[PDB]
Amino acid sequence: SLKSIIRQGKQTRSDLKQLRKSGKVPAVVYGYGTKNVSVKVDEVEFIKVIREVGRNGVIELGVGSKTIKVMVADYQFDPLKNQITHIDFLAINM
Amino acid sequence: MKQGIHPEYHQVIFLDTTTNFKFLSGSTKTSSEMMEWEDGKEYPVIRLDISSDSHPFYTGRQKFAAADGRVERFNKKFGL
Amino acid sequence: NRLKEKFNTEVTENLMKKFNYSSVMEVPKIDKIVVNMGVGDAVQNSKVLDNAVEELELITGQKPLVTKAKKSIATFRLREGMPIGAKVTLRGERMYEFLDKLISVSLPRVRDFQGVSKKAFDGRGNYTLGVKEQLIFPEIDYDKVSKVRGMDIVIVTTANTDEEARELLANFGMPFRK
Amino acid sequence: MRVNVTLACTECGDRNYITTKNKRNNPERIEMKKYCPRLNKYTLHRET
Amino acid sequence: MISKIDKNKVRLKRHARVRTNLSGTAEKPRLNVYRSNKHIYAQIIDDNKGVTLAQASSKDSDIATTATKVELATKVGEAIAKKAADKGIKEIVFDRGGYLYHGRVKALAEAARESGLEF
Amino acid sequence: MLLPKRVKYRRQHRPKTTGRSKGGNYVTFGEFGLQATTTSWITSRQIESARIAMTRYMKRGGKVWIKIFPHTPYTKKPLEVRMGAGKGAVEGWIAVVKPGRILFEVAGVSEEVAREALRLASHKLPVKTKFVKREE
RNA sequence: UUAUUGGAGGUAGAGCACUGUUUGGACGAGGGGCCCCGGGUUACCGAAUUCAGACAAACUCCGAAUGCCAAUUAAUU
RNA sequence: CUGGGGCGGUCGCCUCCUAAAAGGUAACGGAGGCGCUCAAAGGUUCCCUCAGAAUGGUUGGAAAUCAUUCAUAGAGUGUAA
RNA sequence: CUGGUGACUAUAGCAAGGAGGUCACACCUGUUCCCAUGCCGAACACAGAAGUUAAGCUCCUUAGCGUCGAUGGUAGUCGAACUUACGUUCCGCUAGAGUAGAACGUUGCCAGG
Ligand SMILES: [Mg+2]
Ligand SMILES: [Mg+2]
Ligand SMILES: [Mg+2]
Repeated sequence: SLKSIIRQGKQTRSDLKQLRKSGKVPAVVYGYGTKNVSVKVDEVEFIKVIREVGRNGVIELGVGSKTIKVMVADYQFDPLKNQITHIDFLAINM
Repeated sequence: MKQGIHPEYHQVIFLDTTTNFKFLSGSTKTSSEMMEWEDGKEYPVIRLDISSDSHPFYTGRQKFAAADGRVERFNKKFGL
Repeated sequence: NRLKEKFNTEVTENLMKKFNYSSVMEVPKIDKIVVNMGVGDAVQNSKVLDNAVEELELITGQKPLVTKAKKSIATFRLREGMPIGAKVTLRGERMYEFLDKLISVSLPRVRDFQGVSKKAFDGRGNYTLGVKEQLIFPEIDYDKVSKVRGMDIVIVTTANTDEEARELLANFGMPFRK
Repeated sequence: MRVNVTLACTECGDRNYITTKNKRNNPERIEMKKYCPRLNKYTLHRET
Repeated sequence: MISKIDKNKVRLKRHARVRTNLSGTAEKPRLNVYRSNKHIYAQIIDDNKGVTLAQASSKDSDIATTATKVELATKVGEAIAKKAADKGIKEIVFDRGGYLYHGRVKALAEAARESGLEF
Repeated sequence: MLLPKRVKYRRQHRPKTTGRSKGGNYVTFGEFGLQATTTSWITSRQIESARIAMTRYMKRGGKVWIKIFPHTPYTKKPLEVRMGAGKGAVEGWIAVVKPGRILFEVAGVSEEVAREALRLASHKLPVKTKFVKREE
């Protein structure tokens, strides 16, 4: 239930396009106990984890040094490309 | 109430002749006959054939007995 | 104020005991009585409405307010603003006097009277009574009346529910069909 | 309104105003109080 | 079940419509009248600054006495006018408060006119 | 033949065809569906032909949902006329389809049956298509 | 001309809150084929309602980019 | 005037869409109105709030007039938008 | 704290539950008078105070609805390069919807407590 992520800076349209081509997925982390953080996660790894935990399963996100348990609040998908364009992670109060 | 637009309305005694029930209520009816009241005044009297006191439904009195059943009438008629 | 006296003393006591009202103000009361006569025949003949107005004036002891059509309907041959009815609103002493007479005299005079319907409540503690003829009312004379006509009597009560309204009318001595 | 009307001051006869009226609705010559410049006062003005 | 209307809410709607064309400047402050079942209240108001220059009421001890509500209203109108005179207010626009200009409301207005406030 | 019962305007501007599908890009009523990968007008006739083909193969055991409806009327001038003198009479009714739009949805059959049924439908339609399933 | 600031306006996109268009679900106000003033139940359920999904030059709960109008406004021309 | 001319249609004015979020903008482009009306249907002062639906009620019917409740405008605004 | 009267885009509303009454505000009591009903003292007006917190009203709780609402991403788009592709690429701008969240108001003046 753990997948590593990398933080992101301000991005141009080209950068995000390169990220998705690389196979990484742009994402944001929000919720209780966390400020909004923009993160990138590998698509394949995310898909494996979500299968293990399910759609609403709690996930351990390696947000920089800290690790935050998160849920997939929402995701954006491209039907033609069969690719997840964006993922929203909601922090869960424990 | 506007003046001159309404019909003349006066307290009148409504009397049930059958049961001799007297009550005072307002009406526009004028009666030549006038009757005294408990209060020291005389009012025109309206005579009623029937009233709440006299009417059978109100009283619950059964003027006529219920119709006999077909079995009952047969036995009674022929004495069997 | 015989009907009012009963309400003030006997009826109030019965209702407050029955429904466990915290305050006297809670106890239900009859706000108004409105008598409505619909006269579509007036469209055909103006006189028919005039005769009705006189009858209602005699019955209630106050001049009726002529009611004019809200809209035009071809089937009824109705044009908007045409006088097709009369209404009277009875309040205060006039209301109690009329109501006591209705239960005491007019309702008894009703032909083949089997009591008033118990189901004639709007669901908001308001009761409407329909009279088949105005001959039932004592003031009206059979010779004077050219055409027998019915009337709608609406009794508006402060009571929230029909059951509370039914109790108020029963306490007044209104006959019910049961 | 179907007709043009000229209103003349009753006192001086001056055709101070022009107006319109429906002849069927208002068959009689229409009259109304209008300011008269010559008189410098409001006066009855009647349709000619 | 028949609903009973709140009289104050109804008059307040009527007041708002009156208020569209009526406002109190420092030069010509608004005289607002509020009328209850038992009391009548008057305030001189400058709407631009949103400040009340003067006040007089039947509930006030000096004005309070045993009198008919119209009689009291006259006293309130005389009182407010004298106070306005102290503040140098001679020209005012009367705000009826949405109440009809008759009886108590009129008596207060007339009293202020007699005292010297110009309507 | 699917068509609107009435329209406020019978003669309308022809729809914009450039861009990607606004909505109906996901299978929502069925297990499987047909996704458009190209843009084209879809006529009422084309819908019916595709529908009849897919139902026949399915044998009516499965349920068919037609996602696209031909709302827009289109006009055609009478034959052998010169330009001008007003727009022509209504000739047909069409649905604008852009890449991503799910044309039809199928349920109550095995995937293999659905894939063949949608294939048979695809050959009746102007656009290129891809077989698609509900995604979770 | 650009920068900065303020404003008017309803397009692209989007959306379905309105006016129309429309797909699949349920579901019924009220009686008919149906079983009693003495009840029921295998159409219509047309009213309506509800959930999900779509459509619009003359639909809009929304709403850009630009362009436009200005500013005791600065830089350059 | 005219996607040659004739024939057909049209000619002024008003409203909308085309019109590309200021304004303006064409085609024999898509839609409709006008050549009035009102003596109040004008002015002012004061007062007032709809359509529709549900339920109860006689003549009375889906629908007349009456009553209560809900109803934010789906009403009305002389006459197109 | 309460009331009168103002400001503000409902974060301010609606709904539901609860609480409150020397004063105040109502309900309320009458219609003699001012005044009133296209009928009605219902309302309006006026004269009052027997009764009552029942309701309105005021206060408290709430997030069901309405309202507000990011960040991130997306659509669209100015400009540019490339192309003729129901286009592509880069840059700036950047929605709508949705999501986290906000929110059961915040305040000016005057008179009382
Ligand atoms: Mg569009
Ligand atoms: Mg423009
Ligand atoms: Mg433009």
